[PDB]
Amino acid sequence: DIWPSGGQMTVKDLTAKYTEGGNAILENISFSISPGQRVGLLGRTGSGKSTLLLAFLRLLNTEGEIQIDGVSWDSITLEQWRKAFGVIPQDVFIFSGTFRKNLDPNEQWSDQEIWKVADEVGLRSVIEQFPGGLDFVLVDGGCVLSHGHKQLMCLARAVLSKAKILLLDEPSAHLDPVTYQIIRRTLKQAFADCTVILCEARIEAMLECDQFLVIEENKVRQYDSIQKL
Ligand SMILES: Nc1ncnc2c1ncn2[C@@H]1O[C@H](COP(=O)(O)OP(=O)(O)OP(=O)(O)O)[C@@H](O)[C@H]1O
Ligand SMILES: [Mg+2]
Repeated sequence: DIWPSGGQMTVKDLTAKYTEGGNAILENISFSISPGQRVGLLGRTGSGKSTLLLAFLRLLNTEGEIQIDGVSWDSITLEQWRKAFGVIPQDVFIFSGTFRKNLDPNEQWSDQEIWKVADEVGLRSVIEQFPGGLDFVLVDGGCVLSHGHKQLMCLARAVLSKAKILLLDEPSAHLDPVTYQIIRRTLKQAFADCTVILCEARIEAMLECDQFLVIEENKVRQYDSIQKL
């Protein structure tokens, strides 16, 4: 009895735009996703791959209904909706606090449960080099941390918040290969039964997906197999 529970996603007549009365990048988009399913979102450049991820996070002017595990996005807080998602890549917002608060903002885990997730995402050697380890306060954003380590923190932060839908926007080209490998390893351990929406521009970068979505013109066509995509 928790939310999000499985990662089932249902989109119905979704229309996204960047300004009030602007051009509809996506119009009347509707599909559905099974819990824990690896979904590949295919689309050429400028087709609207990034726009669909921004529409999921209510970061644009969106009309239509999206629901996760039966819970509509009109039925919870905006902050509680985005917490169900894990977003990579992104401009990582580092809290003005310790490594612990940045990894466990809600203070729901012990330092043993945090260090184990930190070891999986490859942040073990990055935290141990600071005096106090998890108690090292991160100030001025996270300037002491690399850009790739910030995304590992965002990845580890998503695991500790128990997100069920992981959004990946062209990780094969817009992430360091080391970072992509660590995420793919997380998808077989902590994120083993979580929904992953893989957005790429070439089919070769989304072979391991069970289902596929193609952004043809301003529509989204659905395919349940790679055979004749
Ligand atoms: N701030 C923005 N404001 C208005 N329109 C935008 C904005 N960002 C993207 N778009 C428009 O929305 C369309 C698709 O945008 P989007 O960036 O999501 O496609 P994309 O698949 O991510 O392409 P790419 O990643 O190669 O840049 C484009 O026609 C683009 O002009
Ligand atoms: Mg993009």
